[PDB]
Amino acid sequence: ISKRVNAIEEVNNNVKLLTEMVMSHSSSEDLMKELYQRCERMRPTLFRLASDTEDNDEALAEILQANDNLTQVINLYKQLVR
Amino acid sequence: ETRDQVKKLQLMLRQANDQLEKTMKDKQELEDFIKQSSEDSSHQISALVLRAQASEILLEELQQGLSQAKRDVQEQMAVLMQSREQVSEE
Amino acid sequence: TRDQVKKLQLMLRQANDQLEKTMKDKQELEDFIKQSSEDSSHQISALVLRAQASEILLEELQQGLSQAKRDVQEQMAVLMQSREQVSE
Repeated sequence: ISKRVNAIEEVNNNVKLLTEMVMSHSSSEDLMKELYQRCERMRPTLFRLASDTEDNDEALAEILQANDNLTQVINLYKQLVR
Repeated sequence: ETRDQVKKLQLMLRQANDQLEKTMKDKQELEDFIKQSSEDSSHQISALVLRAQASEILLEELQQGLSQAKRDVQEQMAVLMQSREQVSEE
Repeated sequence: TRDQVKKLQLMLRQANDQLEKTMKDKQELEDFIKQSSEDSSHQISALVLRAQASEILLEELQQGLSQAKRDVQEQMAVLMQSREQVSE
């Protein structure tokens, strides 16, 4: 749950930045494709966490919410940055 | 609430499946490109080595040649010298 | 119910263990490709340097051989001359 938190904080902080980065993209493409890549390798981390929430109902929910926000910025990027 | 709990887990499961699939595909491509490129360079090197050896041989034939060339100069000299002493000895 | 959630969690953990192993494996190959690829550069570059110094040596030997051929022609030419002061 100290790592559950770091995972989630990291995710939430970055979805924010990468989401803008994508929009502000219609040079820069360089810093961006890089973040997207890191954010892809965060999923395993979320998967493992989520699989580990022994009935901590609420902690589990925090994980999945983060996976949501993550999925959404990942879907955006694939559609726009193609 | 659980309905959404379950739904989102289900969504993760499909995501893990898709990602495991791409990752396994990628791993294979890498193993393929290693195998290919390994095989190529091996061949390239083999040619290079055959050529390199033809080259050693050629160089050795030139050493024989240059050696005879130095003998040529030495005979010519041995005559010249002999032949000078001998004009003195007349 | 819960089992649903518990049951998916166990499936997800199976998936994740598998994912992770496979990602580690890909990372390893990628590294390999990089190490070996860089080693090749070092190696190529040295071979290329040696080729270039070789070429320069062979040009010099060529110049030397030319000086020697001229030398022989020079020697010949006086020979022929003083084969006239005689066959005079």
